Amino acid sequence: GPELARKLSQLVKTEKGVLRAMEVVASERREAAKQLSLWGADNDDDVSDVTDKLGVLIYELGELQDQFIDKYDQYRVTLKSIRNIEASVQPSRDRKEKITDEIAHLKYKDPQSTKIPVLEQELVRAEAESLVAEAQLSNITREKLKAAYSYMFDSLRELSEKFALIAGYGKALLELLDDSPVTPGEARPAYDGYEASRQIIMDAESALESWTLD
Amino acid sequence: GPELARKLSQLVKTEKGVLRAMEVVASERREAAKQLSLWGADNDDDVSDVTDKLGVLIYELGELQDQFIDKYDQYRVTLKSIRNIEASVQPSRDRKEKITDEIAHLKYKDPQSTKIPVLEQELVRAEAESLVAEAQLSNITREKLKAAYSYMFDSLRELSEKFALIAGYGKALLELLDDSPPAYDGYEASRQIIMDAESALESWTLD
Repeated sequence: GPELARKLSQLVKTEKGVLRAMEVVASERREAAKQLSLWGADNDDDVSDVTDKLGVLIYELGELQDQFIDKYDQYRVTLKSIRNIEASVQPSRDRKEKITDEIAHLKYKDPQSTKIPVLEQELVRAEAESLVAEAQLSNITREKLKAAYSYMFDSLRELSEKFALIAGYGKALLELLDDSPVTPGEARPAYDGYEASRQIIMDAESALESWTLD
Repeated sequence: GPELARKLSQLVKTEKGVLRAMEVVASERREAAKQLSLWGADNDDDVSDVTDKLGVLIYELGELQDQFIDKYDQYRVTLKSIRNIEASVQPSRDRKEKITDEIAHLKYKDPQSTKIPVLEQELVRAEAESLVAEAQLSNITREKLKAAYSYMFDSLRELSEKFALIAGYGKALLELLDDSPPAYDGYEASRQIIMDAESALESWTLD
């Protein structure tokens, strides 16, 4: 590929892969949610509840990931767009180099030629074109770069601050589940953590609606 | 394993899938960091500097992830552990089931006198074993389920908050880039950010 493209194309590629992997996580994590809830489904009353809600909360991690994927994509194409521009600039470099090597050939093996003054003149224009070209590239790179990661980090901070919430609430559910041993023979007590458990969802939905950047 | 363990096996299989997906994500993030730093090297000096730092931050995302991935495994094996017990209790149930039917057939059709007392006495032992088995299944399911997810979530809360902070500093770094279509001097500033990050990570605590 063109020279100034390569290193950025390598990164663009690697980042496609990171997306593809995040997709799988989110997908599978949602499958875990269901399988957990369905497993807990046919157990003791308390386990069947805690697990039901744990299935909701873990399902959201799924949805939340995928929302962050959509935005990662936007990050990735923005980079892709920078790479395309680093590609468009190559010609003006090759040209400068060719005109240089043409003079070098002609001055050395034919100094009498009348097309050296003209090529010399062509080279100053070419060099000028190349400077402008590269100045432009820079002002585009800087801007697209800044907008790129700037957007991605805000999205990642969202994802992650919302994960934080669900973890914290997720652990608040596990408080409902009693792990006090049982004597072989006698039964498990009454479980009335339903009002509480439903409350934890409502609290979690409340925290995720109201969350804002800063 | 047998029937009682089926649904939990499915689950265990999926979390191995999730662990493995995560391992890839961390891995690549790390490649992305490097690749971003090395491309930045051929650019204006502000870009070269900021991009090398962004690299350091993003690399750490990847490491935090592997740190969480290790902890995720302990989670998964704690489930596998529950599954095993669900598996070894089945026979105990299947057995008690059998013996009782052996009495159900022996009674009604030739309620004969020689066998019963031997079967009657084998069922008392099976009930005994069933009780102890069910007790252990119940008690272990809850201790380990609670532990498993309790642990997992604290670790996830760790990964996330630490991500969140890194994301913060990532964005700060970008301010050192001049969106003005003058000599770069943000080295002091960018160092301070990384130093800040490392500081804010070292001093993180649950609770």
